[PDB]
Amino acid sequence: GSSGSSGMERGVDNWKVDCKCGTKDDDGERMLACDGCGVWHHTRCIGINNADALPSKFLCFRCIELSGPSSG
Ligand SMILES: [Zn+2]
Ligand SMILES: [Zn+2]
Repeated sequence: GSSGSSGMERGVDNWKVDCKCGTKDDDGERMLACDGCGVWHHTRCIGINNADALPSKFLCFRCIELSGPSSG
């Protein structure tokens, strides 16, 4: 998967707004929180337009592996 170069708990309020583009706050394009973790993403980047409705649940790439019996 992708890798990280930097990051820290400081900047955007609770609502986690992150995307490949590089947005940290509501720019203007509709977004949706990942039912899995709870991160707002660009409904467009993910591949969705206002035209169609929103998916009951949307999981991110990080969740794909996050989801598990892993107690720790
Ligand atoms: Zn984006
Ligand atoms: Zn997620």
